[PDB]
Amino acid sequence: GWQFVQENGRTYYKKGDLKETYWRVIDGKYYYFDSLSGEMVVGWQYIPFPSKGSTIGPYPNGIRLEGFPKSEWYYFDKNGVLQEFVGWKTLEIKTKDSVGRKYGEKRKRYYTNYYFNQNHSLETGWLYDQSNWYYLAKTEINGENYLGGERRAGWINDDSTWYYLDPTTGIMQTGWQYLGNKWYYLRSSGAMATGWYQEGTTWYYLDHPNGDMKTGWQNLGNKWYYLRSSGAMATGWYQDGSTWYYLNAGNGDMKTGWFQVNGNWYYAYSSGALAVNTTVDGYSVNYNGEWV
Amino acid sequence: GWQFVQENGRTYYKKGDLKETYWRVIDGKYYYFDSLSGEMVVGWQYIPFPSKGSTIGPYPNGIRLEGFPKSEWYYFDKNGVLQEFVGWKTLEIKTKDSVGRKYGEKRKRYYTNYYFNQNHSLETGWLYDQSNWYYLAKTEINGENYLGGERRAGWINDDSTWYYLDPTTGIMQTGWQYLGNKWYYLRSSGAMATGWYQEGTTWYYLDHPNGDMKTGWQNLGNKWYYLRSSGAMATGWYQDGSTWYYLNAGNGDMKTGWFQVNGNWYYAYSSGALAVNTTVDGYSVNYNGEWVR
Ligand SMILES: C[N+](C)(C)CCO
Ligand SMILES: C[N+](C)(C)CCO
Ligand SMILES: C[N+](C)(C)CCO
Ligand SMILES: C[N+](C)(C)CCO
Ligand SMILES: C[N+](C)(C)CCO
Ligand SMILES: C[N+](C)(C)CCO
Ligand SMILES: C[N+](C)(C)CCO
Ligand SMILES: C[N+](C)(C)CCO
Ligand SMILES: C[N+](C)(C)CCO
Ligand SMILES: C[N+](C)(C)CCO
Ligand SMILES: C[N+](C)(C)CCO
Ligand SMILES: C[N+](C)(C)CCO
Ligand SMILES: C[N+](C)(C)CCO
Ligand SMILES: C[N+](C)(C)CCO
Repeated sequence: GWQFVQENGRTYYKKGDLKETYWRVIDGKYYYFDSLSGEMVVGWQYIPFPSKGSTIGPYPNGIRLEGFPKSEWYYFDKNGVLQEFVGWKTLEIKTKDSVGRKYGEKRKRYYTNYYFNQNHSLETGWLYDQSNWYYLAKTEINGENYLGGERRAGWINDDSTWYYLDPTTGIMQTGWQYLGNKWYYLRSSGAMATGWYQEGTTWYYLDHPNGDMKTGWQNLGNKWYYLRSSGAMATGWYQDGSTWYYLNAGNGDMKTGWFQVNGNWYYAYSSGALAVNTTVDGYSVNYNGEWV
Repeated sequence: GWQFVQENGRTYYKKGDLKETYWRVIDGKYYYFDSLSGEMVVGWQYIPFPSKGSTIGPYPNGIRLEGFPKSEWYYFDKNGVLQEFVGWKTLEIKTKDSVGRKYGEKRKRYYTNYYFNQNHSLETGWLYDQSNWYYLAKTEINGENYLGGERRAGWINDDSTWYYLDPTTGIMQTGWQYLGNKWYYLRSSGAMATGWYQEGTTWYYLDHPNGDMKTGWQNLGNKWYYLRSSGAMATGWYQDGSTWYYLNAGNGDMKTGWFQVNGNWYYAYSSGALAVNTTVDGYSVNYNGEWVR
């Protein structure tokens, strides 16, 4: 008869000398035994999902499968029972000490949030739940890292695109966000915008690649723009000190040389500053920079 | 005839209505005038190089050749004279206020190090000089950025590889370096190593991609290794307190299950701990963990 056997501090499932390895259902509960030694596993594990005839029985004699199940993160209690969790869970963090351990091995505790799918393994990557997006860490097991599933907070970079997850809820943010004394615009997909952004009729410039909203004079594509303190791109006449500048009515680019506004001709030097009360090119201009 | 003319504080170079634009040699010295307005430039400028028939004369029959010369960083004196610098120079930092100004425009100065090539523009990127490598800032003019040429210091990422430049001198460092409480190995080309690195017979492991040297137990490439406190990879029998582990003699990877060393069989549990004075899968092992046949 199949039975649990305690040997050398470890637990095995044996019938005679015959050892179970991989998954087995025992009294309706799921257990898992190390592929090589049969040692029963406890706590966090990154192991093959149960797949008939390779990682869970029956193993009918004869013809072999090629291939092998992908691994997933599962959580087993201190006695080896697979915890069949489904929602959000608060559980211990995954470290060298808390991952891949066997019953009877010699073990401050920290916690975070994880989300279990219907098959009782961890979700990783983007998750839509209760009308919001969340980001759960991608699995990376290397060196001292045992990452995978942890609900993330703050900035994340997915496929070279930046997203912000609220640190308190894990919820992916959209819209204008104020962070580290600066403004960012997250598109309705959550994606951090860079470059020119139009909201209603107002234009904004978000740093490429940093995303932060620019204010003041910006040289962009070899043109000068003035962005107001609010980030809004200025158009028309703008007075900086006692100096006047003209920014193109539609596009916002600063004019230099001779230009006409309301059937008047004005002249701006290379700096963009309006020539006033003087002569330029033989043409007098008045106190309003009108050609007179 | 051709002459400098002042109006509205600005300087132009004109013959009647005709205004010089771009580059011109005047009494053996080089000046440059804004392409649109003819205003003479001063200070730092990022502008096309003098290319005969395009941006410097002669222009036979007034014709300008097609296309447009590559732009470079030049330094003009306050009187418009191009400063024909070569080699290292300490000059004001490049900002909004200090780049692209024209003679007659109204502007604690901050200074930094630059290197001029033989054609009197800034060198950017890798420079070998005085038997050392230096990294000069790549050109990036956009928004508020007017970068290019500045001698860089500290960690820099160039084309996917990290290099470290001394903070005081800018000299590219090589070899083992203890920086911010971690060891890094910089290869003889200066490139920061990641992954396994062998010096002599000892192996070391440097974090990929951050470069810091690892110590302790590390799970790498689906095997366990023990890196001593010097970073050197342990091989053979290793004792931690009571527990014994066997690390593959050459490769260093920890054994589990049954293995053979010096014609004796040994067994390690899944943790790597050697089984001793016990029975394992029906086999007897002695106090040395040796299988007793
Ligand atoms: C909504 N998101 C962009 C966050 C998911 C994309 O796959
Ligand atoms: C959000 N980024 C990380 C893009 C910049 C933040 O400062
Ligand atoms: C862009 N801000 C959020 C800075 C202002 C108005 O929306
Ligand atoms: C250059 N902007 C994008 C600011 C305006 C275009 O219409
Ligand atoms: C504006 N200018 C005076 C140069 C010409 C107008 O037609
Ligand atoms: C930036 N400009 C010189 C172009 C305008 C005001 O300072
Ligand atoms: C300079 N302008 C005449 C254009 C504006 C005066 O208020
Ligand atoms: C610093 N080096 C030139 C030697 C390396 C790569 O460019
Ligand atoms: C820049 N490195 C990646 C080497 C480490 C910085 O802290
Ligand atoms: C420089 N060594 C790598 C020899 C020791 C570092 O800790
Ligand atoms: C895995 N190591 C790189 C240390 C051993 C190879 O020979
Ligand atoms: C090496 N041993 C015989 C001890 C193990 C066989 O499975
Ligand atoms: C060999 N291991 C890392 C698995 C044991 C450390 O204590
Ligand atoms: C001699 N070994 C190193 C085999 C282990 C002894 O307990």
